[PDB]
Amino acid sequence: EVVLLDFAAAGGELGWLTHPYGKGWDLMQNIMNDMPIYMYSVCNVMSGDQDNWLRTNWVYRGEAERIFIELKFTVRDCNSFPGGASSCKETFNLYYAESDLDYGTNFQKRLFTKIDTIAPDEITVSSDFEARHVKLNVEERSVGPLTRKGFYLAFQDIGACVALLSVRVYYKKC
Repeated sequence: EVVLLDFAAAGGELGWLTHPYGKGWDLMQNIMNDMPIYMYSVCNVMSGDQDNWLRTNWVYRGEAERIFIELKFTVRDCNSFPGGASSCKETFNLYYAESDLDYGTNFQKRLFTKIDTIAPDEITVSSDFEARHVKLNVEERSVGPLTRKGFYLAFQDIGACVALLSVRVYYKKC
């Protein structure tokens, strides 16, 4: 496996764009046994019309044709927000865009293509938190053939309580 991007590894948390900025997706640091553990997180479950975007850094294609994308994340149960939260979602979306040049900070939703809805096998229920039984999901998708010099991945939150803990992008060589 040839790793193109690895969020959880030692500096993978740098260089990501969030749009809109200030509310949506948020880089947070947990600490476990003195190890910093970073995540992109969002939980705007109480207001509708959520459209929050998280975009990776420019990633070079090299000789990759089909890339594999591994996501690790938790999703908080919508029923754990007392009284209702009717706009709460339990999924998020995976997108990408190819390009021959670096866009810098110029991100546009419309230039991106949807890969798939990403859905947890295991929701984390209310009691799971105190039980220290938080449920980590692993989901893999692939895209291809890629032909451009580079590419971006992006994550649309539509109103779920998601913690994106790991994002690993690789292709198969030999």
